[PDB]
Amino acid sequence: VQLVESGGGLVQPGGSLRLSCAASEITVSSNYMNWVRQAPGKGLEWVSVIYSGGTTYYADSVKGRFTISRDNSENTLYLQMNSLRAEDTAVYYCARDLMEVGGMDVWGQGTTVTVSSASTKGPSVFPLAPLGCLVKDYFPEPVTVSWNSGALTSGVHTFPAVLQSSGLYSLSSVVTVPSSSLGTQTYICNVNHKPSNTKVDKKVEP
Amino acid sequence: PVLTQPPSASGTPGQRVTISCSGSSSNVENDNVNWFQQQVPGSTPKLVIYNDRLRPSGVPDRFSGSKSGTSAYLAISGLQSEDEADYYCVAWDASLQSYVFGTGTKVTVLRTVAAPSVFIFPPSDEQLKSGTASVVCLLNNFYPREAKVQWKVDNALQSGNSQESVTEQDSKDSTYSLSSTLTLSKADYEKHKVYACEVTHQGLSSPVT
Amino acid sequence: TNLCPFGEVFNATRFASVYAWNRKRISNCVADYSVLYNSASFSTFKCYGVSPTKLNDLCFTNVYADSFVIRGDEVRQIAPGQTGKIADYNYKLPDDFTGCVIAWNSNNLDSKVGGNYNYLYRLFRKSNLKPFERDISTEIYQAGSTPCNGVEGFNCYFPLQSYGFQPTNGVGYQPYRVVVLSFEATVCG
Repeated sequence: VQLVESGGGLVQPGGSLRLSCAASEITVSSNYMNWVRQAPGKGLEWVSVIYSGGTTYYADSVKGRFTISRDNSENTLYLQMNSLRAEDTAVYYCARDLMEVGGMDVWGQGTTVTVSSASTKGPSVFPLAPLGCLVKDYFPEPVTVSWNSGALTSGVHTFPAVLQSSGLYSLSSVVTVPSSSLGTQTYICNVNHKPSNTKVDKKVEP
Repeated sequence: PVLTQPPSASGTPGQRVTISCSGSSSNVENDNVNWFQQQVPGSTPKLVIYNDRLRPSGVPDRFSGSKSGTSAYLAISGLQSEDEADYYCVAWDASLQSYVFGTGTKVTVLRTVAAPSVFIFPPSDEQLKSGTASVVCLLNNFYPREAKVQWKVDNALQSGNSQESVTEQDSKDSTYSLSSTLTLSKADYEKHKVYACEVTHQGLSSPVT
Repeated sequence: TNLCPFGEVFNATRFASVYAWNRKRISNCVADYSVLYNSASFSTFKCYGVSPTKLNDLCFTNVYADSFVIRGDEVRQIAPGQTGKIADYNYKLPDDFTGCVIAWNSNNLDSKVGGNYNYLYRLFRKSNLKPFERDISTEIYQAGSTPCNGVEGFNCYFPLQSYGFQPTNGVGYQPYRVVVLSFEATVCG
């Protein structure tokens, strides 16, 4: 029972973006379904609802600037966003609004939309020798850091980022390694910045 | 348009915290107030209470709710250690066909104390090689969110850079963690002494390396 | 010289849930349609076609009386080109309608303490209803890949749900009895 948000991120003001939520086990054409958003460090805002038989309802803070739809044949719903503004900079969530017989169950993880200028900034991965990596100077957010692909499921400490006042971000993730025979399994970061489309697999060594 | 809901809530372990949520006679009077829990800003919400007072599946009998006209409430009974989160309330309004969320209340449980395990890593080799430097303090689990960590620098205070993070997170081990970074210049690194990081809780610490 | 039994439908002791819009063929009778609106004890009587007085002066093949009960907020949805749960998944008017929608509050008659939970509203139908169409189906709704096979459960909820009609409820959330007069040799005035 899973909904995966899969839209984009960084968009010049007045631009346009298309958001999508792939659905597992919920027939999107039958169950109401509904988009909700969360601005950076703020509350939750209902964006749009679709109904099974159509008849969309939108929030006044978007109206004509936003449109919602269901892919036919495919179990995905969409939010076409156009005439975007900096207010719209937020995190967007797809969700299943079962009106009364349930509620807004089954929320998605969320795609991170950042409406601004100043362009992307690709990170400069640097190794934190015995152990971790230093994701340096990056814009917009998020960064996906995995250690030895999915192998190191545990010991991981993906600490949150900072705001360098110049607008740049920096993040750093570490693992509590068995100091015993640590020199065996070579430890390799796998960082990906989807906006800059920067994928750096950088190895950390003594 | 919002539903009014207090900013803060507090309670000892075991106590019952009762979140408000008040709105118009077209909002929360009917059309079923729904209640939501979100551990962290970007987190995925979780439906605690629905259709005024009913509960879904997988939700503890602890959580509970009631309605009284202009306002309904959320009764977080048996206050657990993890339950400290941001809580929100929703309702449909035919008047302006929409769903109306709440300001959010941050439940804050008040209990035992923990020690910030602190790890510092030096500038990376080839960061230095780019005419740059930067150093990292990575502070791990601590329960009181307080943590002033102005990089002492040397034995002589210097607060040039030393960029520090808010807090939150851990989630697993529902304590709190944080990050602070002091940038240097390439040649400025070879200025002697190794700066240290004034992790100052109620107590204090300073791995200097 | 038979007069139309509009009263038989209008002042009915017992209406019907919206999901089952009862229809009576008003036929071969006399209708001073004006006296119905002259019975201006009605909240909503808007005739999209023409005023009752003018069509009092008129005749049709037959006249169709559609009687049901909805919630006050949703009286708007019993109108041409209206979008809503009642409109889409319960009762839909053609976008070209030439009749009269009549409504009155019934919080007195059809509300009881605790709730007259005996009025029902369809919450799930995979597709919007066509003009003047009725669905009485009670089959369990499939919101998922998994077929229900007739057990209520997750992704397998029951279609028809019920209004909670309590007197202490708000005005827009109160019983409103609605009669839609449709107009298509019989009946004159």
